[PDB]
Amino acid sequence: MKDLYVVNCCRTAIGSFGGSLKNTPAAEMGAVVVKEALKRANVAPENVDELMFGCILTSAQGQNVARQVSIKAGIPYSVPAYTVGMVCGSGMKSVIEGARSILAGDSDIVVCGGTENMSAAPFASMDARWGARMGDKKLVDTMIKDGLWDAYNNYHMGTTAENINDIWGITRREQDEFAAASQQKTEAAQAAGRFDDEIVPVMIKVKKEMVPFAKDEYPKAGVTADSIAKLKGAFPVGPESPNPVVVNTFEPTGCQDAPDKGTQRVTAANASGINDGAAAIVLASGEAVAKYGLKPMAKLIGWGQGGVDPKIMGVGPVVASRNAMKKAGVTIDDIDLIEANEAFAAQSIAVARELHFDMSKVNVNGGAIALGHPVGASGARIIVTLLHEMQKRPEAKKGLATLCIGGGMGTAVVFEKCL
Repeated sequence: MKDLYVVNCCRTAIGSFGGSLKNTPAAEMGAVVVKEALKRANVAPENVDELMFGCILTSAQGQNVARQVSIKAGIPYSVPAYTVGMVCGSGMKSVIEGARSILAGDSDIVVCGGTENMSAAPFASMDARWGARMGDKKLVDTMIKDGLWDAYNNYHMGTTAENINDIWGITRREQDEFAAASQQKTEAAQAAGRFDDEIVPVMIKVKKEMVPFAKDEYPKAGVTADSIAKLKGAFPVGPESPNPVVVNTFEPTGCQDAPDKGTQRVTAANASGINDGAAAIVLASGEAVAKYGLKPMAKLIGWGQGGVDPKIMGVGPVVASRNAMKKAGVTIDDIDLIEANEAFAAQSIAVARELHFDMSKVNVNGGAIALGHPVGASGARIIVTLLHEMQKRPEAKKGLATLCIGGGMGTAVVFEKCL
């Protein structure tokens, strides 16, 4: 009963940038998944003690998106809520914060998760308030600025991915095979309806009729490594060119030499996308599961965080997964299924070499290169996808979910399936 359980969880289908969910605000996407997750979990909204929700592109969305999600989902005014800002890890950080609240004795049921409408993030003028005076100024893209730009080195997350390519020695062909496998796996998962259970529909406007949006929009069919071998690079390499200078918070073991070192290898095809979507997780103590007769999907048996140099933020999961697995008392050989978010094939390859992933166990339904990456939500999204596939596989008894975080961190969670 001192244990922690995910009772149920679900996710929207993920929209393309400018696509089907562009007109569905983050708070509304969040409310859909929270109401549905409570429903499937058979938990009354008024028995929720707190809602914690990740969302980072909060510009002009009003006071406290998490509270907006909570109230719009039907949770009473008496239930507090707050917004979790940990860049791409926000949706998973909410789970860690919910778990801590329960273990501290402050709550027994916490709604966890995240939401992000990247399409809807606005442009900002820093000069308009007190005056431009004279001379052209900038309209800042808050999506790039707050979501995809490193605050300490003044370049894009894609340039940190090129840093990882140089330090770890990752060829362009390896990244393209990684991205091609991801699309191929998602195409197979979509043709099998593997996401049907975990997806909740969102009603969107198409002309004058409300229509359900319930299938992931971003995947591309017929993707091979060769077909994407001819794209140009999307990001500049780091100013430190083939030998970035970083401070290591762990000692890498999977570093090799590659012939394309110091050239553009990250492309639109081998990186994740910019996307819209949401995901919700109902977290409960054993006391709550027993008092309300709940039927949880899985026991949360460990969680972890990590910090790394911002220049190479994409290996955050290495520390975070190590901390979580040790709190769970397990090794990578005890893990049956893995969801390691595909921020970039560059960092995903590096993390897998460091953690000695068995690729046959990783992202078995494809990852964010195919499915998309709504930054504030994906940390919860990959948990949703992990737990549903474990539910499908009799033998998949322990799962790991982890993802990298802009600014140089990672989060990770380890689960044991319930039966």
